[PDB]
Amino acid sequence: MQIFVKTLTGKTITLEVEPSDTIENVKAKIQDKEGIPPDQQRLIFAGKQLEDGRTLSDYNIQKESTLHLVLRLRGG
Amino acid sequence: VELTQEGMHAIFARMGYGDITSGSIYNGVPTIDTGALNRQGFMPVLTGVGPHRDSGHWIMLIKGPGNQYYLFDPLGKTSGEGYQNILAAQLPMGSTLSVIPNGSGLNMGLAGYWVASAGLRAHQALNQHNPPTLLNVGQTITNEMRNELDHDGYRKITGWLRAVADEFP
Repeated sequence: MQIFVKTLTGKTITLEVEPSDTIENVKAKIQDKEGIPPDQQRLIFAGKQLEDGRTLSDYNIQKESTLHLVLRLRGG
Repeated sequence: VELTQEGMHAIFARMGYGDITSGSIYNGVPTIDTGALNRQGFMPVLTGVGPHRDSGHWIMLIKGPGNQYYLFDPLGKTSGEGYQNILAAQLPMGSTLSVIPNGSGLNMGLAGYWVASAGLRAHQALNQHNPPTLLNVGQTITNEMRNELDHDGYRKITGWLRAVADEFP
């Protein structure tokens, strides 16, 4: 199924996933499309941060749902 | 001492700007939502980041009247010209991008604060009926940055940045 991952920079990333996909696998899929290492990714759905070791079904993510991707980056 | 991407968005929400869209130059590739930039009138941009570096530099895009855009680099004008060409190609056709001519040596590693503070003052200064020249806007920015640092600004800003970094990841 398709889900949408929205960044704080306006970009929308479409991903092909299964409900049984682990959060680590979803992060690895994002790296293959955008090149962001999984250590930099924060995934958010329904105001909750997705924890590693769980699957998308644990958060009741359906087809064409929208996640948010905050990146662990900073500047000075 | 450095402002995260989420910390920057949280700052503008607490300042009454709602949910903003920001930009980035990640691994050399820019991401600029020019629809959001046109609607917001500004956009903080996190540059110098990529797969092997999470700590970069904050700059600020500004929309002026008409088709004019501006780049505020807290490191000075010449640092801003290093981004001018790749950021100009992201703007709508017919646009012109100018680097605000402010002085160097005053960033002190506080670009997140300078963007959220001096960058917005530069936005209001350039978007009025009788604005000062681009030369005067950069000179005002240089003087304000130097005057804040003269009034123990480094100790006050670094302390305030540590507070914001404590209320968030």
